Amino acid sequence: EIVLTQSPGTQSLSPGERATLSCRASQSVGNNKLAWYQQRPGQAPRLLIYGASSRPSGVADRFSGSGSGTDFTLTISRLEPEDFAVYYCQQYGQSLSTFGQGTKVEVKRTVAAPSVFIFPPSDEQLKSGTASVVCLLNNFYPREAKVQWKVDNALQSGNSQESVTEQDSKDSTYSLSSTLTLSKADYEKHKVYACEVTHQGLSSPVTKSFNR
Amino acid sequence: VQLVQSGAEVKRPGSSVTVSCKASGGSFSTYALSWVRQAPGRGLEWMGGVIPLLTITNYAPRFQGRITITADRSTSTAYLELNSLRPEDTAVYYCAREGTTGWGWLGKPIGAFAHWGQGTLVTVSSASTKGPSVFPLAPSGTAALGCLVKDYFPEPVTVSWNSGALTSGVHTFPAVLQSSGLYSLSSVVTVPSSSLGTQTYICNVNHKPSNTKVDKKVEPK
Repeated sequence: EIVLTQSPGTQSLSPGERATLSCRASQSVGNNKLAWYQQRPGQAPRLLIYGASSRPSGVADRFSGSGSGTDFTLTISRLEPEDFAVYYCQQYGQSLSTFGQGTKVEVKRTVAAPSVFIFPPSDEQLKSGTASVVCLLNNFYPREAKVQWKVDNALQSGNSQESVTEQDSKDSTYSLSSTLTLSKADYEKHKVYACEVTHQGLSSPVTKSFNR
Repeated sequence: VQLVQSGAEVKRPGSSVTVSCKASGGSFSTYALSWVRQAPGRGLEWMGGVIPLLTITNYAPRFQGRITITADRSTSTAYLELNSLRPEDTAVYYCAREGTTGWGWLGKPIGAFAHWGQGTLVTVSSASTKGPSVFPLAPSGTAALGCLVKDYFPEPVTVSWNSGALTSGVHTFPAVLQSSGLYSLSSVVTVPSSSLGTQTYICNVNHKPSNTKVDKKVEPK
Protein backbone atom coordinates (compact mmCIF):
# COMPACT_ATOMS: atom_id res chain seq x y z
CA GLU A 1 0.00 0.00 0.00
CA ILE A 2 1.22 3.51 -0.96
CA VAL A 3 1.76 6.19 1.69
CA LEU A 4 1.48 9.83 0.70
CA THR A 5 3.25 12.34 2.99
CA GLN A 6 2.17 15.98 3.12
CA SER A 7 4.76 17.89 5.11
CA PRO A 8 4.58 20.27 6.69
CA GLY A 9 1.05 19.58 8.00
CA THR A 10 0.43 23.30 8.59
CA GLN A 11 1.57 26.47 6.75
CA SER A 12 1.09 29.96 8.10
CA LEU A 13 1.22 32.41 5.21
CA SER A 14 0.01 35.98 4.60
CA PRO A 15 -2.76 37.04 2.26
CA GLY A 16 -1.43 37.48 -1.27
CA GLU A 17 1.67 35.36 -0.62
CA ARG A 18 2.79 32.39 -2.67
CA ALA A 19 2.29 28.81 -1.41
CA THR A 20 3.76 25.49 -2.50
CA LEU A 21 2.50 22.29 -0.88
CA SER A 22 4.46 19.04 -1.02
CA CYS A 23 3.10 15.51 -1.44
CA ARG A 24 5.77 12.80 -1.37
CA ALA A 25 4.73 9.26 -2.25
CA SER A 26 6.33 6.15 -0.66
CA GLN A 27 6.20 4.50 -4.10
CA SER A 28 5.96 5.67 -7.68
CA VAL A 29 2.45 6.79 -8.62
CA GLY A 30 1.33 4.89 -11.72
CA ASN A 31 0.54 7.20 -14.67
CA ASN A 32 0.80 10.23 -12.39
CA LYS A 33 -2.78 9.71 -11.22
CA LEU A 34 -2.30 12.24 -8.43
CA ALA A 35 -5.09 14.64 -7.43
CA TRP A 36 -5.44 17.66 -5.15
CA TYR A 37 -8.56 18.64 -3.23
CA GLN A 38 -9.43 21.65 -1.13
CA GLN A 39 -11.76 21.46 1.89
CA ARG A 40 -13.05 24.19 4.22
CA PRO A 41 -14.70 23.71 7.63
CA GLY A 42 -18.28 22.42 7.30
CA GLN A 43 -18.01 21.63 3.58
CA ALA A 44 -17.42 18.74 1.24
CA PRO A 45 -14.04 18.52 -0.58
CA ARG A 46 -13.58 20.18 -4.00
CA LEU A 47 -11.43 18.77 -6.80
CA LEU A 48 -8.64 21.15 -7.84
CA ILE A 49 -6.00 19.21 -9.84
CA TYR A 50 -5.95 15.78 -11.44
CA GLY A 51 -3.32 13.81 -13.42
CA ALA A 52 -0.65 15.69 -11.44
CA SER A 53 -1.14 18.85 -13.56
CA SER A 54 -4.62 18.97 -15.14
CA ARG A 55 -7.06 21.55 -13.83
CA PRO A 56 -10.79 21.30 -14.46
CA SER A 57 -12.57 24.36 -15.81
CA GLY A 58 -14.20 26.45 -13.09
CA VAL A 59 -11.20 25.88 -10.76
CA ALA A 60 -9.26 29.11 -10.24
CA ASP A 61 -6.09 29.38 -12.35
CA ARG A 62 -3.85 30.43 -9.43
CA PHE A 63 -3.86 26.74 -8.57
CA SER A 64 -1.33 24.60 -10.43
CA GLY A 65 0.07 21.13 -9.89
CA SER A 66 3.42 19.63 -10.86
CA GLY A 67 5.91 16.80 -10.29
CA SER A 68 5.84 13.13 -11.20
CA GLY A 69 7.02 9.78 -9.79
CA THR A 70 7.13 10.23 -6.01
CA ASP A 71 7.42 14.04 -5.78
CA PHE A 72 4.47 16.33 -6.34
CA THR A 73 3.69 19.95 -5.72
CA LEU A 74 0.65 22.12 -5.57
CA THR A 75 1.31 25.83 -5.96
CA ILE A 76 -1.08 28.58 -5.03
CA SER A 77 0.32 31.58 -6.94
CA ARG A 78 -1.45 34.13 -4.74
CA LEU A 79 -3.42 33.40 -1.52
CA GLU A 80 -6.90 34.99 -1.70
CA PRO A 81 -9.00 34.86 1.54
CA GLU A 82 -11.10 31.84 0.50
CA ASP A 83 -7.86 29.84 -0.13
CA PHE A 84 -7.02 29.44 3.54
CA ALA A 85 -8.23 25.88 3.89
CA VAL A 86 -6.97 22.33 4.05
CA TYR A 87 -5.50 20.77 0.93
CA TYR A 88 -5.38 17.01 0.38
CA CYS A 89 -3.41 14.97 -2.14
CA GLN A 90 -4.68 11.60 -3.37
CA GLN A 91 -3.49 8.85 -5.68
CA TYR A 92 -5.97 6.78 -7.67
CA GLY A 93 -3.57 5.11 -10.16
CA GLN A 94 -3.95 1.68 -8.58
CA SER A 95 -7.35 0.05 -7.96
CA LEU A 96 -6.69 1.09 -4.32
CA SER A 97 -6.75 4.90 -3.79
CA THR A 98 -5.15 6.68 -0.73
CA PHE A 99 -5.10 10.24 0.69
CA GLY A 100 -2.33 12.28 2.31
CA GLN A 101 -3.01 13.53 5.85
CA GLY A 102 -3.46 17.05 4.46
CA THR A 103 -1.85 20.47 4.86
CA LYS A 104 -3.72 23.30 6.50
CA VAL A 105 -3.01 26.77 5.12
CA GLU A 106 -3.83 29.35 7.77
CA VAL A 107 -3.44 33.12 7.95
CA LYS A 108 -0.16 34.32 9.44
CA ARG A 109 -0.39 37.38 11.69
CA THR A 110 1.30 39.03 14.68
CA VAL A 111 1.68 37.18 17.96
CA ALA A 112 -1.40 37.99 20.09
CA ALA A 113 -1.64 36.92 23.74
CA PRO A 114 -4.91 35.50 25.02
CA SER A 115 -7.33 37.43 27.19
CA VAL A 116 -8.10 35.00 29.97
CA PHE A 117 -11.44 34.79 31.82
CA ILE A 118 -12.71 32.25 34.36
CA PHE A 119 -16.38 31.54 35.22
CA PRO A 120 -17.49 29.71 38.36
CA PRO A 121 -20.48 27.36 38.28
CA SER A 122 -23.88 29.00 38.19
CA ASP A 123 -26.26 28.48 41.10
CA GLU A 124 -28.62 26.73 38.70
CA GLN A 125 -26.01 24.04 37.96
CA LEU A 126 -25.09 23.52 41.62
CA LYS A 127 -28.66 22.60 42.60
CA SER A 128 -28.41 19.75 40.07
CA GLY A 129 -25.36 18.42 41.94
CA THR A 130 -22.60 19.11 39.41
CA ALA A 131 -20.09 21.98 39.07
CA SER A 132 -18.46 23.19 35.82
CA VAL A 133 -15.79 25.89 35.85
CA VAL A 134 -14.99 27.45 32.45
CA CYS A 135 -11.68 29.07 31.47
CA LEU A 136 -11.90 31.23 28.32
CA LEU A 137 -8.79 32.03 26.29
CA ASN A 138 -9.97 34.68 23.85
CA ASN A 139 -8.40 35.87 20.58
CA PHE A 140 -4.85 34.60 20.45
CA TYR A 141 -2.29 33.58 17.84
CA PRO A 142 -0.51 31.30 17.26
CA ARG A 143 -2.89 28.38 17.72
CA GLU A 144 -0.63 26.58 20.18
CA ALA A 145 -1.69 27.25 23.77
CA LYS A 146 -1.91 25.45 27.10
CA VAL A 147 -4.24 25.52 30.09
CA GLN A 148 -3.72 23.70 33.37
CA TRP A 149 -6.19 23.66 36.21
CA LYS A 150 -5.17 23.97 39.86
CA VAL A 151 -7.56 23.42 42.78
CA ASP A 152 -5.96 24.59 46.04
CA ASN A 153 -2.77 24.50 43.96
CA ALA A 154 -3.15 20.80 43.16
CA LEU A 155 -2.49 20.07 39.47
CA GLN A 156 -5.77 18.65 38.09
CA SER A 157 -5.82 15.77 35.62
CA GLY A 158 -8.53 13.80 33.75
CA ASN A 159 -11.49 16.00 34.79
CA SER A 160 -11.24 18.79 32.20
CA GLN A 161 -11.75 19.12 28.44
CA GLU A 162 -11.12 21.80 25.87
CA SER A 163 -12.01 22.87 22.37
CA VAL A 164 -10.69 25.44 19.91
CA THR A 165 -12.55 27.48 17.33
CA GLU A 166 -11.64 27.72 13.66
CA GLN A 167 -9.45 30.69 12.74
CA ASP A 168 -11.52 33.86 12.81
CA SER A 169 -12.04 35.30 9.30
CA LYS A 170 -11.75 38.91 10.56
CA ASP A 171 -8.82 39.14 13.01
CA SER A 172 -7.23 35.73 12.24
CA THR A 173 -7.14 34.72 15.92
CA TYR A 174 -8.24 31.56 17.72
CA SER A 175 -10.12 31.11 20.98
CA LEU A 176 -10.04 28.15 23.39
CA SER A 177 -12.41 27.12 26.15
CA SER A 178 -11.51 24.61 28.89
CA THR A 179 -14.16 23.08 31.18
CA LEU A 180 -13.38 21.59 34.59
CA THR A 181 -16.07 19.28 35.99
CA LEU A 182 -16.54 18.08 39.56
CA SER A 183 -19.54 16.74 41.46
CA LYS A 184 -21.07 19.42 43.73
CA ALA A 185 -19.90 17.62 46.85
CA ASP A 186 -16.32 17.64 45.54
CA TYR A 187 -16.46 21.26 44.46
CA GLU A 188 -17.40 22.23 48.05
CA LYS A 189 -14.24 20.62 49.52
CA HIS A 190 -11.97 23.26 47.98
CA LYS A 191 -11.31 26.98 48.02
CA VAL A 192 -9.08 28.23 45.18
CA TYR A 193 -9.97 27.37 41.58
CA ALA A 194 -7.38 28.53 39.07
CA CYS A 195 -6.65 28.06 35.39
CA GLU A 196 -3.04 28.64 34.41
CA VAL A 197 -2.20 29.66 30.84
CA THR A 198 0.93 29.20 28.71
CA HIS A 199 1.38 30.85 25.31
CA GLN A 200 4.14 32.37 23.18
CA GLY A 201 2.67 35.86 23.64
CA LEU A 202 3.07 35.70 27.44
CA SER A 203 6.64 35.84 28.80
CA SER A 204 5.49 34.05 31.98
CA PRO A 205 2.36 31.90 32.61
CA VAL A 206 -0.86 33.75 33.57
CA THR A 207 -3.34 32.65 36.25
CA LYS A 208 -7.00 33.68 36.66
CA SER A 209 -8.65 32.43 39.83
CA PHE A 210 -11.52 32.72 42.22
CA ASN A 211 -12.40 31.67 45.75
CA ARG A 212 -15.51 29.47 45.99
CA VAL B 1 -24.78 15.94 -11.48
CA GLN B 2 -26.00 15.82 -7.88
CA LEU B 3 -25.13 13.35 -5.16
CA VAL B 4 -27.83 13.33 -2.48
CA GLN B 5 -27.15 11.18 0.58
CA SER B 6 -29.40 9.73 3.24
CA GLY B 7 -29.60 11.62 6.54
CA ALA B 8 -27.79 11.45 9.90
CA GLU B 9 -27.80 8.16 11.83
CA VAL B 10 -27.20 6.95 15.40
CA LYS B 11 -26.00 3.34 15.68
CA ARG B 12 -25.25 0.99 18.55
CA PRO B 13 -21.77 -0.39 18.84
CA GLY B 14 -21.49 -3.76 17.09
CA SER B 15 -24.30 -2.94 14.69
CA SER B 16 -24.44 -2.12 10.99
CA VAL B 17 -25.29 1.00 9.06
CA THR B 18 -26.37 1.47 5.49
CA VAL B 19 -25.90 4.85 3.83
CA SER B 20 -27.37 5.65 0.41
CA CYS B 21 -26.32 8.05 -2.30
CA LYS B 22 -28.76 9.04 -5.04
CA ALA B 23 -27.13 10.46 -8.19
CA SER B 24 -29.22 12.55 -10.61
CA GLY B 25 -27.78 13.75 -13.93
CA GLY B 26 -25.39 12.18 -16.44
CA SER B 27 -24.89 8.42 -16.78
CA PHE B 28 -24.97 6.52 -13.47
CA SER B 29 -23.98 3.06 -14.69
CA THR B 30 -20.66 3.92 -16.39
CA TYR B 31 -18.80 6.09 -13.85
CA ALA B 32 -16.85 5.02 -10.74
CA LEU B 33 -18.38 5.83 -7.37
CA SER B 34 -16.38 5.89 -4.15
CA TRP B 35 -17.01 6.23 -0.42
CA VAL B 36 -14.73 8.45 1.63
CA ARG B 37 -14.96 9.10 5.40
CA GLN B 38 -13.83 11.79 7.80
CA ALA B 39 -13.67 11.30 11.56
CA PRO B 40 -14.11 14.54 13.55
CA GLY B 41 -11.08 16.79 13.11
CA ARG B 42 -9.31 14.13 11.01
CA GLY B 43 -8.29 13.63 7.37
CA LEU B 44 -10.14 12.09 4.44
CA GLU B 45 -10.05 8.28 4.31
CA TRP B 46 -10.88 6.26 1.18
CA MET B 47 -13.01 3.15 1.83
CA GLY B 48 -13.88 1.59 -1.52
CA GLY B 49 -15.46 2.04 -4.92
CA VAL B 50 -17.59 0.37 -7.56
CA ILE B 51 -18.48 0.58 -11.25
CA PRO B 52 -22.20 -0.32 -11.42
CA LEU B 53 -22.18 -1.63 -15.00
CA LEU B 54 -19.30 -4.06 -14.34
CA THR B 55 -20.16 -4.67 -10.63
CA ILE B 56 -16.39 -4.29 -10.13
CA THR B 57 -15.62 -3.32 -6.56
CA ASN B 58 -12.49 -2.44 -4.63
CA TYR B 59 -12.11 -2.10 -0.87
CA ALA B 60 -9.44 -0.39 1.24
CA PRO B 61 -7.41 -3.10 3.06
CA ARG B 62 -8.34 -1.49 6.43
CA PHE B 63 -12.10 -2.17 5.77
CA GLN B 64 -12.16 -5.36 3.70
CA GLY B 65 -14.28 -7.91 5.51
CA ARG B 66 -16.36 -5.19 7.22
CA ILE B 67 -17.74 -3.30 4.25
CA THR B 68 -19.96 -3.82 1.24
CA ILE B 69 -20.55 -1.29 -1.52
CA THR B 70 -23.24 -1.84 -4.10
CA ALA B 71 -24.81 0.16 -6.86
CA ASP B 72 -28.42 -0.29 -7.83
CA ARG B 73 -28.72 0.61 -11.52
CA SER B 74 -32.55 0.57 -11.61
CA THR B 75 -32.80 3.35 -8.99
CA SER B 76 -29.43 4.98 -9.81
CA THR B 77 -28.41 4.65 -6.12
CA ALA B 78 -25.18 3.67 -4.34
CA TYR B 79 -25.09 2.06 -0.91
CA LEU B 80 -22.37 1.82 1.69
CA GLU B 81 -22.77 -0.89 4.30
CA LEU B 82 -20.35 -1.00 7.27
CA ASN B 83 -20.41 -3.69 9.96
CA SER B 84 -19.42 -4.38 13.54
CA LEU B 85 -19.37 -0.67 14.39
CA ARG B 86 -17.00 0.88 16.98
CA PRO B 87 -16.75 4.44 18.37
CA GLU B 88 -13.82 5.14 16.05
CA ASP B 89 -16.25 4.68 13.10
CA THR B 90 -18.05 7.81 14.21
CA ALA B 91 -17.51 9.97 11.13
CA VAL B 92 -18.97 11.87 8.21
CA TYR B 93 -19.38 9.50 5.24
CA TYR B 94 -19.21 10.89 1.68
CA CYS B 95 -20.07 9.41 -1.67
CA ALA B 96 -17.92 10.82 -4.49
CA ARG B 97 -18.18 10.32 -8.26
CA GLU B 98 -15.25 10.56 -10.70
CA GLY B 99 -15.37 13.61 -12.96
CA THR B 100 -15.51 14.10 -16.73
CA THR B 101 -13.40 16.27 -19.06
CA GLY B 102 -15.76 18.51 -21.07
CA TRP B 103 -18.98 20.55 -21.35
CA GLY B 104 -21.84 18.36 -20.10
CA TRP B 105 -21.42 15.23 -17.98
CA LEU B 106 -21.12 12.45 -20.59
CA GLY B 107 -17.37 13.08 -21.16
CA LYS B 108 -14.29 10.90 -20.76
CA PRO B 109 -13.63 9.68 -17.17
CA ILE B 110 -10.79 11.32 -15.17
CA GLY B 111 -10.64 9.06 -12.05
CA ALA B 112 -10.34 11.95 -9.56
CA PHE B 113 -13.40 12.84 -7.50
CA ALA B 114 -15.14 15.80 -9.08
CA HIS B 115 -18.55 15.31 -7.44
CA TRP B 116 -19.34 14.86 -3.76
CA GLY B 117 -22.41 14.25 -1.62
CA GLN B 118 -23.25 16.61 1.27
CA GLY B 119 -22.12 13.96 3.78
CA THR B 120 -23.93 11.68 6.24
CA LEU B 121 -22.92 11.82 9.90
CA VAL B 122 -22.98 8.32 11.45
CA THR B 123 -22.66 8.40 15.24
CA VAL B 124 -21.70 5.16 16.92
CA SER B 125 -22.84 5.24 20.56
CA SER B 126 -24.94 3.64 23.24
CA ALA B 127 -26.29 7.00 24.51
CA SER B 128 -29.93 8.02 23.96
CA THR B 129 -31.57 11.23 22.78
CA LYS B 130 -31.19 13.86 25.51
CA GLY B 131 -31.75 17.62 25.63
CA PRO B 132 -29.04 19.87 27.02
CA SER B 133 -29.16 21.89 30.17
CA VAL B 134 -28.29 25.55 29.50
CA PHE B 135 -26.34 27.45 32.17
CA PRO B 136 -25.26 31.11 32.00
CA LEU B 137 -21.57 32.07 32.27
CA ALA B 138 -22.08 35.35 34.07
CA PRO B 139 -19.95 38.44 33.45
CA SER B 140 -17.39 39.30 36.20
CA GLY B 141 -13.46 47.81 29.85
CA THR B 142 -13.96 44.45 28.08
CA ALA B 143 -16.25 41.79 29.64
CA ALA B 144 -16.89 38.15 28.70
CA LEU B 145 -20.09 36.13 29.12
CA GLY B 146 -21.68 33.01 27.69
CA CYS B 147 -23.83 29.89 27.86
CA LEU B 148 -22.77 26.40 28.88
CA VAL B 149 -24.78 23.91 26.81
CA LYS B 150 -24.33 20.66 28.73
CA ASP B 151 -25.20 16.97 28.35
CA TYR B 152 -27.00 16.46 25.04
CA PHE B 153 -27.01 13.69 22.49
CA PRO B 154 -26.68 13.50 19.57
CA GLU B 155 -25.07 16.29 17.55
CA PRO B 156 -25.76 18.83 16.33
CA VAL B 157 -26.50 21.94 18.40
CA THR B 158 -26.73 25.44 16.92
CA VAL B 159 -26.35 28.57 19.06
CA SER B 160 -27.02 32.25 18.29
CA TRP B 161 -27.22 35.47 20.31
CA ASN B 162 -30.17 37.83 20.43
CA SER B 163 -31.75 35.97 17.57
CA GLY B 164 -28.87 36.78 15.24
CA ALA B 165 -28.61 40.50 16.07
CA LEU B 166 -25.38 39.96 18.03
CA THR B 167 -22.51 38.36 16.11
CA SER B 168 -19.43 40.57 16.75
CA GLY B 169 -17.15 38.89 19.31
CA VAL B 170 -19.08 35.62 19.32
CA HIS B 171 -17.21 32.33 19.72
CA THR B 172 -19.26 29.14 19.64
CA PHE B 173 -17.03 26.12 20.28
CA PRO B 174 -17.09 22.63 18.77
CA ALA B 175 -18.62 20.19 21.20
CA VAL B 176 -16.55 17.91 23.38
CA LEU B 177 -17.70 14.35 24.06
CA GLN B 178 -17.85 13.70 27.78
CA SER B 179 -17.10 10.48 29.62
CA SER B 180 -20.90 10.10 29.94
CA GLY B 181 -21.35 9.67 26.16
CA LEU B 182 -22.98 13.11 26.16
CA TYR B 183 -21.79 16.21 24.36
CA SER B 184 -21.07 19.61 25.83
CA LEU B 185 -20.39 23.03 24.29
CA SER B 186 -20.28 26.63 25.29
CA SER B 187 -20.65 29.90 23.43
CA VAL B 188 -19.00 33.13 24.51
CA VAL B 189 -19.03 36.76 23.50
CA THR B 190 -16.90 39.69 24.61
CA VAL B 191 -18.63 43.09 24.83
CA PRO B 192 -18.02 46.51 26.42
CA SER B 193 -18.25 46.50 30.20
CA SER B 194 -20.28 49.75 30.02
CA SER B 195 -23.11 48.02 28.03
CA LEU B 196 -23.81 45.30 30.65
CA GLY B 197 -26.20 47.89 32.12
CA THR B 198 -27.80 49.12 28.88
CA GLN B 199 -27.97 45.97 26.74
CA THR B 200 -29.66 42.57 27.21
CA TYR B 201 -27.81 39.36 26.23
CA ILE B 202 -29.63 36.16 25.32
CA CYS B 203 -28.23 32.95 23.91
CA ASN B 204 -30.65 31.01 21.75
CA VAL B 205 -29.92 27.31 21.85
CA ASN B 206 -31.40 24.80 19.43
CA HIS B 207 -31.15 20.99 19.75
CA LYS B 208 -33.67 19.60 17.21
CA PRO B 209 -33.46 15.86 18.15
CA SER B 210 -34.82 16.46 21.68
CA ASN B 211 -36.82 19.56 20.80
CA THR B 212 -34.90 21.67 23.32
CA LYS B 213 -35.16 25.37 22.53
CA VAL B 214 -33.98 27.73 25.23
CA ASP B 215 -33.63 31.54 25.04
CA LYS B 216 -31.48 32.18 28.08
CA LYS B 217 -30.84 35.62 29.53
CA VAL B 218 -27.28 35.98 30.77
CA GLU B 219 -26.64 38.77 33.27
CA PRO B 220 -24.13 39.80 35.97
CA LYS B 221 -24.06 38.84 39.68
